[PDB]
Amino acid sequence: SLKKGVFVDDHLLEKVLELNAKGEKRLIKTWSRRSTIVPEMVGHTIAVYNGKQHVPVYITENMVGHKLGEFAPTRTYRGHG
Amino acid sequence: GKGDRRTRRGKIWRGTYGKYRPRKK
Amino acid sequence: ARIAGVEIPRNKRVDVALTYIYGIGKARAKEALEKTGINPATRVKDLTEAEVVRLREYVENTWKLEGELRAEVAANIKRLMDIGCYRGLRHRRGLPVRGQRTRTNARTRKGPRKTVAA
Amino acid sequence: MKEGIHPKLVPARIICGCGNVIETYSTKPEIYVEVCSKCHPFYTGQQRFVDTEGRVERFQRRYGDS
Amino acid sequence: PLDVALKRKYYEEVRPELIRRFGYQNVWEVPRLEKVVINQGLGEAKEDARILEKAAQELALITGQKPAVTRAKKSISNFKLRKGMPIGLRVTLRRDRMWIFLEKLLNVALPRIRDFRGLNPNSFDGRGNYNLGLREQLIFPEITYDMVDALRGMDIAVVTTAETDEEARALLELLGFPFRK
RNA sequence: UCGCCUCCUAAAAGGUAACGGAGGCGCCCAAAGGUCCCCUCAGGCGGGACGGAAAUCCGCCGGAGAGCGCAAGGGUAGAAG
RNA sequence: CGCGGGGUGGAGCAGCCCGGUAGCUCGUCGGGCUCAUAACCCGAAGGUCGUCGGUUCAAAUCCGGCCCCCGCAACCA
RNA sequence: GGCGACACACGUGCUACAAUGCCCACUACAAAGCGAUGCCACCCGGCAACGGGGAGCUAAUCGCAAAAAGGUGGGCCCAGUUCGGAUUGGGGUCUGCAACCCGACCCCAUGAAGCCGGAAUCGCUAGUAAUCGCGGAUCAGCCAUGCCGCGGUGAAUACG
Ligand SMILES: [Mg+2]
Ligand SMILES: [Mg+2]
Ligand SMILES: [Mg+2]
Ligand SMILES: [Mg+2]
Ligand SMILES: [Mg+2]
Ligand SMILES: [Mg+2]
Ligand SMILES: [Mg+2]
Ligand SMILES: [Mg+2]
Ligand SMILES: [Mg+2]
Ligand SMILES: [Mg+2]
Ligand SMILES: [Mg+2]
Ligand SMILES: [Mg+2]
Ligand SMILES: [Mg+2]
Ligand SMILES: [Mg+2]
Ligand SMILES: [Mg+2]
Ligand SMILES: [Mg+2]
Ligand SMILES: [Mg+2]
Ligand SMILES: [Mg+2]
Ligand SMILES: [Mg+2]
Ligand SMILES: [Mg+2]
Ligand SMILES: [Mg+2]
Ligand SMILES: [Mg+2]
Ligand SMILES: [Mg+2]
Ligand SMILES: [Mg+2]
Ligand SMILES: [Mg+2]
Ligand SMILES: [Mg+2]
Ligand SMILES: [Mg+2]
Ligand SMILES: [Mg+2]
Ligand SMILES: [Mg+2]
Ligand SMILES: [Mg+2]
Repeated sequence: SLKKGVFVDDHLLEKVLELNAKGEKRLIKTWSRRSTIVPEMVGHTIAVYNGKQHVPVYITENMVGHKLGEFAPTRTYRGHG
Repeated sequence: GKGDRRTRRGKIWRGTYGKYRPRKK
Repeated sequence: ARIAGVEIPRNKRVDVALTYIYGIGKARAKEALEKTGINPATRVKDLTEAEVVRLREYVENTWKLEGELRAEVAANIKRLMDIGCYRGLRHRRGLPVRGQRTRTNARTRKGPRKTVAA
Repeated sequence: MKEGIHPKLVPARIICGCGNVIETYSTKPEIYVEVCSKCHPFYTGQQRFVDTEGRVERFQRRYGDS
Repeated sequence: PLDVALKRKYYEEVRPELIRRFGYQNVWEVPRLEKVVINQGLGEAKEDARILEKAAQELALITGQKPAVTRAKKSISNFKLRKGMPIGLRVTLRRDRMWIFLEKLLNVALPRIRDFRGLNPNSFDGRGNYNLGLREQLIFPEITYDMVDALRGMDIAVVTTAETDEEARALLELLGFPFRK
């Protein structure tokens, strides 16, 4: 919660804002899980890092206010014995 | 009680202020 | 009498018996009490159907209650799930969804204990 | 209809959220109805008051201006 | 009383909209609405046949008819049920009395249902009659809510001389039945 | 194993044997009896709150596969149900 | 082959007779007391009743086949 | 990224299960500490957190500050409740490069377990035990119910 804010990292922000106005779209690996997502992100395929590797996450219109690490979970589970 | 943040008694305990403990003297 | 679907409050006191409705209590009550110019201190047992229908009309129109309210919080969470979202997963597995160490008691959210061997 | 052991069913008067029904014709004449979902409130003569679908709708508005 | 608003409303603007719409040559072929059967499967009261006379009293109140008491057909163990015992009340209305109830139902009961985004559109039985289940009985006007000890619903069967659902839906829409489309 | 009942063996009347093949009886019903009146199943698909393979309800199709206190056989809704 | 008995939580017994509800001791699991283990105390989990088929509304329970188990008998030759 | 995992098990705690009690309004009485890279009166906007402005103080000299219980007055009428506030939904404030994982706080909705706890087990001999608030260290902020301290009201009971 920020408001005068909406923090996104400038590093991918570049490569995304490009893939509108370049005209072309493809797979982009970023470490920034602190950033928020959209509008010009939607439909882009972004690889987010969980600490281990880069997870493909497809993007849509109800992912909007959600930070990029929501969709890249950090812990491996599958329950118990 | 001291854990109702929506009460006077609660607020005092958590140490905070608000609509249920507005700051005036 | 009856408001917001059925939900009949009775006797007691009118600002209190207003809490017994889904979506309402404390604030949202003592507000619509003067907004309809009704004495809160009175008892829902007796009052003019006048102050009764003014009272249902406000409430049932103002905000969403009961069915549609629960239907909204439903689909809100359905939205968090199936979007693959983190919080969604914590709903999917019925585990605590904000902060909250789960090594020890989550119990309210986790269910009662299911013990196993050492 | 066998005489005896039967509700009376006499012409009545009935009211509601808006108007009456002169129709009535029921046992226990003069009854008080909560709301007819058709006074055309509540989904009929569709009011659609306090509408839904704001949650995908809002996160896009306060979002990229700030 | 042979007047009954909705009855009138059927001849005096439902029938014509129907002939106009399906193009009926014969006066009879245009669908007539016969026999709505209200039935409480009440097997709730099974050992207590005392509970039942309260429930039958309540059906009468909202119908104008005391219901027949159904009885068990075959004995079946999985839930109790001796071969003889009463399952529930079942009452047939027609002819005026069905209309005077069907009116009250349309303008009062179904409105008083919590939520209610409308009657199910698929419940037509394919030879074109319509059934619909209800849960609580205090959504009727004739019920005082302090006379309910417990909550027993009912299945409602509406039979029509329509040969198909397409025609049966039309008759029922035009009568004012709030379908969920 | 020993008397009684049903089916087969039994060779299309009856009868017909074996330590031949298979099952039942030693009761029950004051309604499960007499009569007059009425009613018609099982099952299948569709529809219906709690109702689930199945409680009850509504539609259509269903010549008997149901029922007839208990074993089998014959019989039987134009009733014996 | 013959006649009798049995087969049920991990172990050992009950329940079957008289249809509708599975019980008892040990063991196992969680806690307690002890420096600690045992003893001891407070809690719990655990069986589809050998198997297939049949009767009834309903089968651990009544019936029939088979698969094991123990006992008995197998004489005059 | 993890140390924050969660089928579970134990230790120390906090908030309770209410009427010697809960809520609201008014009315009082402390000590010890901290702060001009800070403590911020007072005024305005805001339901509020907070944000604008902005005076004093190197501080027995200004600020944190309201102490709380108590007191008075009215409300609740034994009810899983005006008890209890865990959980979750939505809306926001702030620190910080940054609050998905992991922050604290405010409002709106949600209101769970719980009706004094099996076997067992702890502390305390007086201004103590109970109970009520307050300050500091660490520190951007904070998961502090912790720790170290300060005063308020204030029992019972020791045959042996
Ligand atoms: Mg409270
Ligand atoms: Mg937390
Ligand atoms: Mg955690
Ligand atoms: Mg259909
Ligand atoms: Mg038809
Ligand atoms: Mg012959
Ligand atoms: Mg011959
Ligand atoms: Mg014999
Ligand atoms: Mg007779
Ligand atoms: Mg049938
Ligand atoms: Mg069916
Ligand atoms: Mg036959
Ligand atoms: Mg026979
Ligand atoms: Mg025959
Ligand atoms: Mg034995
Ligand atoms: Mg042990
Ligand atoms: Mg030991
Ligand atoms: Mg056997
Ligand atoms: Mg069986
Ligand atoms: Mg049994
Ligand atoms: Mg000899
Ligand atoms: Mg740690
Ligand atoms: Mg330990
Ligand atoms: Mg603690
Ligand atoms: Mg409880
Ligand atoms: Mg986090
Ligand atoms: Mg109590
Ligand atoms: Mg305790
Ligand atoms: Mg001492
Ligand atoms: Mg403190």
